Amino acid sequence: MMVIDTSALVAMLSDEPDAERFEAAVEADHIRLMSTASYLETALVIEARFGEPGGRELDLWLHRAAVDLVAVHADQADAARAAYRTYGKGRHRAGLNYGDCFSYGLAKISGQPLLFKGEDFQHTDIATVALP
Amino acid sequence: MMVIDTSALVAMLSDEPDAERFEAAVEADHIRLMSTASYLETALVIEARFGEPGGRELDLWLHRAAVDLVAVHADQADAARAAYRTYGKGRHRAGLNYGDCFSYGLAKISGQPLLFKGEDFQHTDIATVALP
Amino acid sequence: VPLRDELAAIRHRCAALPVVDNRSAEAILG
Amino acid sequence: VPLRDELAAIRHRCAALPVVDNRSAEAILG
Ligand SMILES: [Mg+2]
Ligand SMILES: [Mg+2]
Repeated sequence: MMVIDTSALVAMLSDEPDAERFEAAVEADHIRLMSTASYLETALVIEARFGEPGGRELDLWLHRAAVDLVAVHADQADAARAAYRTYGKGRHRAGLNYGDCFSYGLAKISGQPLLFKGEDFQHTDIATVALP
Repeated sequence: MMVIDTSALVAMLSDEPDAERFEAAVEADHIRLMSTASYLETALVIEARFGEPGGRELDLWLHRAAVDLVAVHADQADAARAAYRTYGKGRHRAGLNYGDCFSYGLAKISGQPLLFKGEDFQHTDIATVALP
Repeated sequence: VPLRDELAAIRHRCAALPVVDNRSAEAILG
Repeated sequence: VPLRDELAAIRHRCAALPVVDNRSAEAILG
């Protein structure tokens, strides 16, 4: 399986530099998880960027990939709560943010690797999905 | 019943001006919900400011108040998403931000009044808790 | 019939919409 | 021994704790 961070799905839908690779990664893995909160964040950013029609693309995307939205349970939040002490952002530490916490949280509990774009998850303890 | 927001609990723990009244409202209704994501945001803010021991006080409060951490389901995220387009904190206007969405969604789906601190949730299609 | 094609159609269609808001974060505030 | 007094108890302790990082711009601008 895999978990999708918003950084990737926003990057894909906005057609950012590495888009097609993320699309291959997605295709390689049959089951694909996304935290209900990561879903939200994504919808917020796109529907601000491209308005509602952008939002309609997200829904098709989600239906096309057959993504499983997972609810944010307490244990996910607990995992994230601890992770932010170690890995969270600060003055010049370039680690996790509040949105990232829910992707981290879901990956840690599920035991599955995460698909993302940027530094935020580079130096963490969860597995990453390797791009082809 | 009530829904508790991050802005309230952080107020009640940092000993902000209104704290005492916020406690009274909590006592006035026995059944209390809080979204797992608002719990996280509270944990992050508290444990940043007062370290891990602040988190221990956060955990005692939740236990003592018998607060039910409700998981964020897709339905809550959908109403949050739509709401934000109307009541979002865009340029120049106060209103909901990413974090607020999680208590709004729980409040909107549960259909229960929300206890909060500040301007974000004021002009909005969900009920506020009356402050004694 | 392949999935990457279906997701690329959505990508291409979505990326070419008019940008009504240009700033990134602070749409996501905190 | 009412619930108001318990929450107050917890409030004063928690607020009396030493500050180790300042006001809320640290979760985390985004
Ligand atoms: Mg994220
Ligand atoms: Mg909030």
